Amino acid sequence: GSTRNGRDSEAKRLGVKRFGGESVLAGSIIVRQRGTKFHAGANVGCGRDHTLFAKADGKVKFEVKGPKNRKFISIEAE
Amino acid sequence: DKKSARIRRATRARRKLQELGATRLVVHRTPRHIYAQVIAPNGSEVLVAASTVEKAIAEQLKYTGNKDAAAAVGKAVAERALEKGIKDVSFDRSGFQYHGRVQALADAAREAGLQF
Amino acid sequence: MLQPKRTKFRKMHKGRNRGLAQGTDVSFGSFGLKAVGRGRLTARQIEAARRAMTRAVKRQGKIWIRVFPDKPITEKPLAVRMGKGKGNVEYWVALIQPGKVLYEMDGVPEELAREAFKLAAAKLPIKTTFVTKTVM
Amino acid sequence: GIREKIKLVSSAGTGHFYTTTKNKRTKPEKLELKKFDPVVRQHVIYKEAKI
Amino acid sequence: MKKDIHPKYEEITASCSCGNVMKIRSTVGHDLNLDVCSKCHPFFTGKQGRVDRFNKRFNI
Amino acid sequence: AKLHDYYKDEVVKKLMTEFNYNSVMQVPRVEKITLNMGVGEAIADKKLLDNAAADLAAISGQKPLITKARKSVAGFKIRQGYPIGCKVTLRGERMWEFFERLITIAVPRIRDFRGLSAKSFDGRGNYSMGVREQIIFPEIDYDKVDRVRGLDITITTTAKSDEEGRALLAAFDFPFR
RNA sequence: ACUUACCAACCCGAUGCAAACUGCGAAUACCGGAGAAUGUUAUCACGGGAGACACACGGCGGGUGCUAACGUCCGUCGUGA
RNA sequence: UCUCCUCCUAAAGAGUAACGGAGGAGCACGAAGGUUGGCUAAUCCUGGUCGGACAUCAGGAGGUUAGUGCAAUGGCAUAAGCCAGCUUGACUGCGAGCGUGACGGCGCGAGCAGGUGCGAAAGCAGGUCAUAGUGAUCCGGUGGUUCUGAAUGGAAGGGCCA
RNA sequence: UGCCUGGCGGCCGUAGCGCGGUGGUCCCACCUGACCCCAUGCCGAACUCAGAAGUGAAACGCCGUAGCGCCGAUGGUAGUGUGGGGUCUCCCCAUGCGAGAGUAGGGAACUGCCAGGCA
RNA sequence: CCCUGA
RNA sequence: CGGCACGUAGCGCAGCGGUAGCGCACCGUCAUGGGGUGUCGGGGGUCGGAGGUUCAAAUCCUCUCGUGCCGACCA
Ligand SMILES: [Mg+2]
Ligand SMILES: [Mg+2]
Ligand SMILES: [Mg+2]
Ligand SMILES: [Mg+2]
Ligand SMILES: [Mg+2]
Ligand SMILES: [Mg+2]
Ligand SMILES: [Mg+2]
Ligand SMILES: [Mg+2]
Ligand SMILES: [Mg+2]
Ligand SMILES: [Mg+2]
Ligand SMILES: [Mg+2]
Ligand SMILES: [Mg+2]
Ligand SMILES: [Mg+2]
Ligand SMILES: [Mg+2]
Ligand SMILES: [Mg+2]
Ligand SMILES: [Mg+2]
Ligand SMILES: [Mg+2]
Ligand SMILES: [Mg+2]
Ligand SMILES: [Zn+2]
Repeated sequence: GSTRNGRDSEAKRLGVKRFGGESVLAGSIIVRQRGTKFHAGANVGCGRDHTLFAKADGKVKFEVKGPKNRKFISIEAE
Repeated sequence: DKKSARIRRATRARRKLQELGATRLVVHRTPRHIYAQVIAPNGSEVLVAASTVEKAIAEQLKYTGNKDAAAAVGKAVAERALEKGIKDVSFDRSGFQYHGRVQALADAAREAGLQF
Repeated sequence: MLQPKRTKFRKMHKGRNRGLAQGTDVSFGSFGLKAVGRGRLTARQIEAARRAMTRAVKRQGKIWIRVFPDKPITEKPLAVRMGKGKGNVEYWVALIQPGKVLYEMDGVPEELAREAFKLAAAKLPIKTTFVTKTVM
Repeated sequence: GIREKIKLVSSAGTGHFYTTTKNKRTKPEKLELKKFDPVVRQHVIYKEAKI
Repeated sequence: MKKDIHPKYEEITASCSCGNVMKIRSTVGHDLNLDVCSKCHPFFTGKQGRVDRFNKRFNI
Repeated sequence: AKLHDYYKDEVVKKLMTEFNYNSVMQVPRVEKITLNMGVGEAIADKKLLDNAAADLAAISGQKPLITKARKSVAGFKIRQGYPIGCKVTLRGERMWEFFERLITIAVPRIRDFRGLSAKSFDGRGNYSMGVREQIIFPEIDYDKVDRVRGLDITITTTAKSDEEGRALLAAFDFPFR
């Protein structure tokens, strides 16, 4: 008896890193994700693996917006 | 449909200018008239406006739907913007090809003093 | 012997059988055999019960089978050490929760329906009752 | 695999080279590109050369 | 229309034997002499039995 | 231009009287005429496709688009992106001049002509027909042909229904049987 | 052109099932902030010294096994150690 | 079977095991990268020369059921999908801050200096829709740099950069 | 200040579809010509330019109507944290949270800035 | 190379 | 029970992203008064069954049914 299975990949540690209402510095990663599950709002940038990073100081603010009801992340300036 | 195709073309540039927070000189064009609005970074408050349907330009203009009309509208909206003291706007063509009447308006505003 | 024509996957987890059932009303016909106990119904068991019903009624009336054995069950052969891969699929079961109308019947008088459902309940491994269609 | 390494060496004689890969069978002609040479600190033409 | 890629397309005269003279732009170059047109085709104009033949061949 | 003037002066009046319309814009127009050739043996000889392109160009007075495969097909051994046809689109003045050429010259020259089918409308008012031998067009000289070819003609019309489309073509005196 | 010992796709109405289905969606858990009381700083950093890296059973959530084993492998809690 | 990627198990943050259930990788591409401009799918029905169940054409229905260089997941209409013009940012030195590992390491990154490409401009560009496509150290090979050079001047050799 | 129209937004289906009607002084759209500025891997179809004879046919906007889409209680149910219990594969009790679907119903959007026409 | 029995 | 090798015309075998071929056999005509040999010339295959990827499967992948080969050892 022998199995054709048995392989898995090491987990990439995705998810929301800093949650809503948390105060961040400039350049802090907010989420890591595969594709724009969350989109970048004000003062948030999208790096090439679609990583949303805080472009300025302030507090993280999750919201929904737009005609497709897509989830945006903003940084409200302190 | 022409209007929906044009709005689909314009959406990318408008959303980029919204992200950058720029004061927009938006131009609208019809077969008979041509319209220009300088609009605030929040996108809801129109700072200044000038168009060929106004009598103050349409009296001097021969026909309202040509490049001379576009140049007159561009000079008009530029002088109102400089009177109100903006001096720095970004052009929003709204999906019309930057050519012909839209180019004439943008050039007229650029010579008259708006910076883009 | 009921079995899906094809499935996305050949093997499934064991899972659990909690909760009470949906599809608890007599929907198409007039009488129903409803399961009160909890368990699994093998395709062989379903087939034996259906055969007993149809032979008891002598092919008048109409019989609906309201369950389908869509979950595959594996087994290991004898003299095989524990742990070398999931075993091979042997049979298919339908998980049953209480109140689940297993079989259902129309076109026959009530006493003959009760007798047929009694024979099939004798072939089934779980506790059943006889129910009648109610207006709401 | 079949893609093999090449270098793009300077036309300014500074000795500076980038290294890339190339598919020789489909694209046998030589590669030249205008890229930045940090020795002279200007963009100049890099031409293909062997490793 | 794009320039220099389209064929030469200049007006010629086509004459049909029913006395018809017509002028059309076309690419053939020379004049045209037509056997039939829309004014003399029998379909356009409108130009398009056993017991009978038995009686005709065996009248009594 | 001849049949276009004929349209403007009498066909719109005829259709107004026939259908009790309210608008001359509601009175149907002939929108375009599209000529197509399926030259699928280009896979064996691509040069014959260039011959068919020259053929269609000479017929329509216009350089044709070389149309390629939308998706690959197993039975006909064609790949996606491979050129298998040609097409011209006629609008405006050239459309009217070609339409006059067709209905006056080329249609009476058809071998064994008994009329065109009145069932050839696509349910929306648009007409389609086929030409079996391009030699019916006088632009193609006889002894310069290499292979007998055909084409098909689609008159696309802004009419809403089959009755309206066939009424428009009958008002242009299109030889229906 | 007809008949069905017959077989049936789409759609419509009614009924179920899914770890690798989701237009819905909790309880908990986790992250951040504010506030009171309580706790021998219970927290973090740095330095000296280790041991340990063979776990067991019980409850809950599961894979596997036969929803077999005082079986086996995980998560979390408790006790023994 | 041994390294790497995707889903589930995995108990709604992260992580999580078995000779648990299913699939992939050991590349490709100077355009399949950059930017500017433009465009929207699958399938079916109707009509049409060869032409047929299926080629190219026209119209309608439909609405992403398509597509993505290659698995699966998560994304995508402002398209990240498709067509064209000009191109080399597939740049050099750095980098606030952050994520992820016991460590070795790995990833994201606004912004600053020099020089460039596309754009009328705002701008965008430090490779590709993202996640696989890999290999420490030693010992050596080639190009640049006197940084060193066993009395001194060189050189060999060593260092530093590629 | 009222009505109609155009542009840019807020919010993102109570806001979208369908069906019926209606509007052209202005505005908008179709429209009329194209050797030109510019354009089609063919075509002034589209993009563009110069215009204003016609029509609101299509489109668009507005109005009305539930055939749908959509929103949606109260009560009950399922689940579940903590403590306890049973006949322990599964449930029950005390207590805290409490859906999904369905039902009564709601429902033919609301609103800001600028400009134009009429009153 | 072969030639069914009388 | 584990692998691993093949199923292709009536028979025996090659072919393992596009064509399906070879020898014997069968058939038609010659040669012989007749048969065999021999000469001229035809035709024959769901590629074991079935389904997944793909422009397209005898071929790549998987399940399944036969046959054959090699191991089911230490206690
Ligand atoms: Mg251990
Ligand atoms: Mg343990
Ligand atoms: Mg144990
Ligand atoms: Mg998790
Ligand atoms: Mg959890
Ligand atoms: Mg652990
Ligand atoms: Mg790409
Ligand atoms: Mg673009
Ligand atoms: Mg791209
Ligand atoms: Mg990729
Ligand atoms: Mg020395
Ligand atoms: Mg010395
Ligand atoms: Mg050296
Ligand atoms: Mg026009
Ligand atoms: Mg109307
Ligand atoms: Mg509810
Ligand atoms: Mg409505
Ligand atoms: Mg013998
Ligand atoms: Zn004639």
